[PDB]
Amino acid sequence: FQTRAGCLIGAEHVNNSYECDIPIGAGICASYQSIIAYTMSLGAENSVAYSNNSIAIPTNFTISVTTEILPVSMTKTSVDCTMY
Amino acid sequence: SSTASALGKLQDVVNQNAQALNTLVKQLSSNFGAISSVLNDILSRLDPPEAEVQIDRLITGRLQSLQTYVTQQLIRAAEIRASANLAATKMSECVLGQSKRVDFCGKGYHLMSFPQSAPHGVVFLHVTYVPAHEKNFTTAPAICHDGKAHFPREGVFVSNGTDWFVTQRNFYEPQIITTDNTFVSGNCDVVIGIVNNTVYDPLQPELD
Amino acid sequence: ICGDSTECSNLLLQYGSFCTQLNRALTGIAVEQDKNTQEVFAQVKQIYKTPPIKDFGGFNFSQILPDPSKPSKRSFIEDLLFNKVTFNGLTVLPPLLTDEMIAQYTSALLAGTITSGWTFGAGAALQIPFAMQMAYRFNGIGVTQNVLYENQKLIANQFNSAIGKIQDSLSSTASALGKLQDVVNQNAQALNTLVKQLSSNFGAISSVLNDILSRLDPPEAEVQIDRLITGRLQSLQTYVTQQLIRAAEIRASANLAATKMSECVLGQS
Ligand SMILES: *[C@@H]1O[C@H](CO)[C@@H](O[C@@H]2O[C@H](CO)[C@@H](O)[C@H](O)[C@H]2NC(C)=O)[C@H](O)[C@H]1NC(C)=O
Ligand SMILES: *[C@@H]1O[C@H](CO)[C@@H](O[C@@H]2O[C@H](CO)[C@@H](O)[C@H](O)[C@H]2NC(C)=O)[C@H](O)[C@H]1NC(C)=O
Ligand SMILES: *[C@@H]1O[C@H](CO)[C@@H](O[C@@H]2O[C@H](CO)[C@@H](O)[C@H](O)[C@H]2NC(C)=O)[C@H](O)[C@H]1NC(C)=O
Ligand SMILES: *[C@@H]1O[C@H](CO)[C@@H](O[C@@H]2O[C@H](CO)[C@@H](O)[C@H](O)[C@H]2NC(C)=O)[C@H](O)[C@H]1NC(C)=O
Ligand SMILES: *[C@@H]1O[C@H](CO)[C@@H](O[C@@H]2O[C@H](CO)[C@@H](O)[C@H](O)[C@H]2NC(C)=O)[C@H](O)[C@H]1NC(C)=O
Ligand SMILES: *[C@@H]1O[C@H](CO)[C@@H](O[C@@H]2O[C@H](CO)[C@@H](O)[C@H](O)[C@H]2NC(C)=O)[C@H](O)[C@H]1NC(C)=O
Ligand SMILES: *[C@@H]1O[C@H](CO)[C@@H](O)[C@H](O)[C@H]1NC(C)=O
Repeated sequence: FQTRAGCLIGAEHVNNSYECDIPIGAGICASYQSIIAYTMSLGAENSVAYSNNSIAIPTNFTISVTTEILPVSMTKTSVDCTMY
Repeated sequence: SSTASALGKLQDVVNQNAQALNTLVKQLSSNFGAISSVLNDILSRLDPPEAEVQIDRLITGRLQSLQTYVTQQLIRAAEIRASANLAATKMSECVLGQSKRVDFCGKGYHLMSFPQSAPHGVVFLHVTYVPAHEKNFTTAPAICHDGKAHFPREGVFVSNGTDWFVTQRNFYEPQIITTDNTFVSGNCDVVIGIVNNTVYDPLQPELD
Repeated sequence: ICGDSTECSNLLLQYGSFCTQLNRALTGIAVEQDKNTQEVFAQVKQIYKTPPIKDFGGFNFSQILPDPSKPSKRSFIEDLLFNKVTFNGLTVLPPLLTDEMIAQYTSALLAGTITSGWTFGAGAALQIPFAMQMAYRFNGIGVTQNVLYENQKLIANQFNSAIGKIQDSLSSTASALGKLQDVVNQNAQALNTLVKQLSSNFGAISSVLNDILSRLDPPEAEVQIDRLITGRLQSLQTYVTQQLIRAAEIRASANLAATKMSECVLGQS
């Protein structure tokens, strides 16, 4: 297969489109089924029902708990010249 | 408990530091163009007036490697300091108070957060509110009554086909329209979208 | 450094691993660039679309929405912006996201914020007439919604005039995009000086390896080879360090842009 990133051997080009897991480049990437290369999809598409006299209001709710992890420090090291 | 690789960032930091140390210590086994890699051999094979050149080559090579290592350490330390400042701001704003800036801590409307200690970092648990189960309704921006225009004090006008209640903007809770949750401004001739209806008041029924 | 010379390769082989060390930095730079773009633009999950009929209370967004007639699917202002701006062992890799995908992300964000207000940034998009969203924002800045409804046409006209004026100013006056041009010029100049450094004696008798090999005996030519090797390696190291500094500053700017997109677009700040 020939693409803007280069030439790819060992994969089959398809006409579908799914999420991207192994990014190849130029907007294409590959996944395992065999191995298939395809054009990545940016997500599901919906058309919100706009009108000039209509709204939507929620009736229920949920409570969610999420995580985020941050590094704050690294190991303290020292080096002596003459020994090194 | 089960899923692994959930702490990729800390592992990446540790791996970077360990690999930098490993390559630094492995660089001690390079000739750098000299006749050997150990000082004792060149000392015990050649007379010093000619071995000093090889010693100089080893010295300059090792010094250059040390310089590169120190520069890389400085870069990484600067980045880590940036991350630590971000973490301090998050811990001050999302743990000691309820934050209003959208998406700063949590994907939704922020409620609270809890910290947990990690080997070289911190973990925040964010509690957020998410609406669900929405419904369609018809809407009007004002109500014309007795020639005047009424706007909601806080909420929005809706109707389930008829009856035109007022609600709050984030949770369906219809209520009858009274002169207590609305205010008047001008006549109903300039606004684009007003609808005819009635606005009840309690003083008249209380009168009799 | 060597340029297809076995003698140079053998001589360089006895410096240990400086080259895996160098490539491990450029790879990180490239991955960071891709992550920057992804975290700035991929703020949504679904691709929203504007309705075929466009009656936003008199506001006129036609200059900003995509034009299907144009093959690029970009908008007027995007086209103005794109037109306004301007092999020796070196490779340039394409970005993961092509320009059409970035345009699609921007279009999705913009249609979502036009139709659903700020609700689409928390949960699922909920529709709302545009004038009501304006009334909500006026209430947000401490002005009663009375004022908007009583002055809708004037506000719409002022907005349209402002957008026309900004389009005209961007179209006519140049030098308004100095920052991106500066970034491009800095990168190009760095590559240019790196490739020009290839023609320096560095204390040797010549700047080309073939003449060194084809004019002397290897036991004495290896000295000149060594001088050239160390000089070129020094230049490469300096280039890599400069690249690292520039990448750090670009990452800082990208983080600021991501926060601005999250706060001032998905909500009212
Ligand atoms: C709200 O009203 C709309 C208008 O009828 C309902 O129908 C959807 O309209 C949009 C826009 O035309 C379409 O994309 C959807 O496919 C329609 N729904 C269906 C089931 O066909 C809509 O279902 C109503 N409810 C909500 C939550 O939007
Ligand atoms: C709001 O959502 C919650 C959770 O989805 C609903 O609670 C569920 O109600 C069903 C039917 O009564 C039960 O079978 C589930 O066990 C309940 N779940 C929980 C966690 O208690 C609740 O009924 C919903 N309320 C409204 C008004 O829609
Ligand atoms: C809209 O909601 C209102 C408030 O619940 C409804 O008014 C009452 O609805 C109940 C349920 O059928 C009736 O038994 C009452 O007689 C209604 N009260 C009045 C004063 O009419 C109303 O029926 C709802 N309308 C629609 C179309 O759903
Ligand atoms: C909201 O949208 C409706 C479209 O349903 C508009 O109603 C149209 O108004 C024009 C001019 O008055 C008429 O020529 C059309 O026949 C109407 N459409 C229908 C289906 O009747 C309405 O004007 C818009 N604005 C408001 C404030 O309601
Ligand atoms: C709300 O009620 C008023 C009067 O109760 C309506 O105003 C009338 O409108 C018709 C049609 O435009 C005119 O022929 C009458 O002369 C008007 N009367 C008055 C006293 O103004 C008004 O049209 C109603 N609102 C709607 C949307 O129909
Ligand atoms: C929104 O503004 C655009 C201009 O930016 C309007 O399009 C122009 O309309 C006039 C009137 O016919 C034409 O002479 C121009 O050639 C149009 N410009 C372009 C680029 O097509 C557009 O009509 C406005 N929207 C509405 C609903 O009126
Ligand atoms: C499907 O893809 C193949 C190559 O992968 C191509 O030859 C063919 O035309 C495509 N068909 C459709 C309907 O897209």
